[PDB]
Amino acid sequence: ATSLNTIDIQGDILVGMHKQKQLFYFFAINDPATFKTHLASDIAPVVASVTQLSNVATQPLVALNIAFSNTGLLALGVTDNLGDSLFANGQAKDATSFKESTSSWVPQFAGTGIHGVIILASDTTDLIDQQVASIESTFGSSISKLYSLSASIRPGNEAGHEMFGFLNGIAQPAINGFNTPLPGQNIVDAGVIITGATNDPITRPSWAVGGSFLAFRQLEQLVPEFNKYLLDNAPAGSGSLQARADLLGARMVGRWKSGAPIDLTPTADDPALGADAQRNNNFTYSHAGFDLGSDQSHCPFSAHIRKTRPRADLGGSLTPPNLSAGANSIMRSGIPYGPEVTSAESASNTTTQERGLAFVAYQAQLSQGFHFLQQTWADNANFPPGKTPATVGLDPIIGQNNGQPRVVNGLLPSNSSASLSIPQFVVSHGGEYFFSPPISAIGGRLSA
Ligand code: HEM
Repeated sequence: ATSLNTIDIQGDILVGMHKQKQLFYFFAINDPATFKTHLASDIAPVVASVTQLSNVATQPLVALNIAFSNTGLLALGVTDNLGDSLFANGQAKDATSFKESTSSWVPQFAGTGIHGVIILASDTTDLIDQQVASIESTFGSSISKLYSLSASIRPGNEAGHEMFGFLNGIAQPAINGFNTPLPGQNIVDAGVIITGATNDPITRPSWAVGGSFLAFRQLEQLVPEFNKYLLDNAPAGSGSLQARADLLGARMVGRWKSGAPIDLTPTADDPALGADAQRNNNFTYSHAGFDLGSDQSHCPFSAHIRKTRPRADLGGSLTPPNLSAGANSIMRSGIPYGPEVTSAESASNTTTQERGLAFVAYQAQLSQGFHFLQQTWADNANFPPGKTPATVGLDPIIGQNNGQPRVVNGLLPSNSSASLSIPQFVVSHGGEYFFSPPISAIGGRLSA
């Protein structure tokens, strides 16, 4: 074990920027000697650390992080093996692992021309734009914007919710020795998330200790379509039609829109529970007097959060906290993008403008984190194992099968064997894998 030097870790990895507005600025490097001078003089000093973001008194006006793709490291003359084959090959080459094609991607992602991403976050877009203008002014032509994506916390009563309306960012792994765990939260070694930290089994280049791999995905959400699907398929029952539709949505996610976990409140929302971080994660999927292998009355086996953090489905403690599959944890720092749903789109139940989630996951091993969750769990009709019926189906939120409707089982409380064939509501437009270096490497090795 080694001490976690949070002064040297970029803040979005373990804290999140937590600003109203964010920009993902995807760049190429020209004239690398010039880029390097400015990386050291202009970027390194303003990169926000975990220590800095952990203190509410030291949030910067513009929170800035930076990460490099494999081709960006090579553009900087860094030929080292960072110890991650998925990172080295790039996300476009990994697309088929997720039963999608780069044919659907933003063209800039379907390749390896992108050398890095600057994440800028501030409470206004004006301040972000000023920082971009400063960067472009000082780097000059040594940096070139290839693509960018603007994102924002949603307005009003949807602040912190993603575009389908669900509170998001509730559940994260706790870093042992750094975070004070919340009830039900998994507790993991720092090296699950931070390269070269405690119990990261993969040897890293020395300069890379304190970094993390950033998996970025531009995930479009078909919000009018999702809403209409829930109404059209709402289970029979006592409430309004919309209340019954809401129940189906909650069964798909594993939480009500308020954040309340269905495992703890399976038939109705509990907004007070959803808001309470001391209670809203305090579950394992186990219930005394129920067979874990067949009981879907509390939460379907196919629910998004159950697919992505299986808890007792992969063994371990039946009482909280369940600590299973710690090595498959990811830190998420996603933020919604695009316009709110327009009046006409809602009325027609049809998407016209692109909106969704600018998905960001951090992990020390891409093969254990984002890639694993997507391929081995969400996209696997027989995961979790040991269930009856054994065919759980796909994750209804993110599960993919090469554009086909997804078979998703267990969603209907009245009959756990009932199956639904559900079109995608989330459409990948691609992304890239980056390495967010420790801050010391920015003006250090990467600028050398
Ligand atoms: C547009 C796409 C997505 C949407 C709308 C979505 C939405 C949500 C929501 C509403 C939650 C529950 C609240 C929370 O804990 O934050 C959640 C949790 C989670 N999501 Fe997703 N998500 C998306 C994509 C993904 C992807 C691509 C992955 C990984 C491959 C993923 C992994 C997770 C994980 C690990 C959790 C927490 C599970 C837990 O610890 O209980 N999500 N997501």
